[PDB]
Amino acid sequence: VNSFSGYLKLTDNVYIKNADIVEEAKKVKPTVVVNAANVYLKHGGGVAGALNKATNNAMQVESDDYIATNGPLKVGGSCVLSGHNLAKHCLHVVGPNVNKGEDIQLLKSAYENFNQHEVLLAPLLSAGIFGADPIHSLRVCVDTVRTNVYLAVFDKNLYDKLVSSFLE
Ligand SMILES: CCNC(=O)Nc1cccc2c1[nH]c1ncnc(NN3C(=O)CCC3(C)C)c12
Repeated sequence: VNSFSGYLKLTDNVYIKNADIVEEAKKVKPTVVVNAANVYLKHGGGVAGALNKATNNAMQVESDDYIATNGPLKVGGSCVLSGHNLAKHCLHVVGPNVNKGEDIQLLKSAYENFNQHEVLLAPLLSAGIFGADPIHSLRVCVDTVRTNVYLAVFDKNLYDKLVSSFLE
């Protein structure tokens, strides 16, 4: 029921909290939780592994059936699947993996998917093993997303770096 609490407002429509997205989803009951997916929807580590584990692997089973129909997602693309016990829906979004030579401009396309949903609980995209600059990723989010986004950033050092970038 979108019961967000304890977020710091960064812009008109972007909020941030130093929190685990899994625990946030369980307490907030969001309409949409965003997954930092790969193109095969193989949820083996990071946010993706944690979300899948919290669904007792139901997310992975569903993801495999979607991929059977779709083939791989495109970088910058997404799909809407069930949110299982975490949310009404999970929006699986593929940001570019710059560590693997993919183009950082597809981070714009990745965040543009958020505009198809009124309110989202989301992680930072193209971070972790994807290797993009995290301050840049937050800037792309702020400049691209116009619906309401609640960013959960679990790593304290990264959270602090991000919030510093909005200091007046
Ligand atoms: C109940 C058990 N919960 C868990 O294992 N959760 C869990 C595991 C691993 C990773 C995350 C996580 N939860 C998160 N929430 C938000 N961002 C996350 N990852 N990131 C950061 O922290 C900075 C940027 C990015 C790399 C995306 C994670």
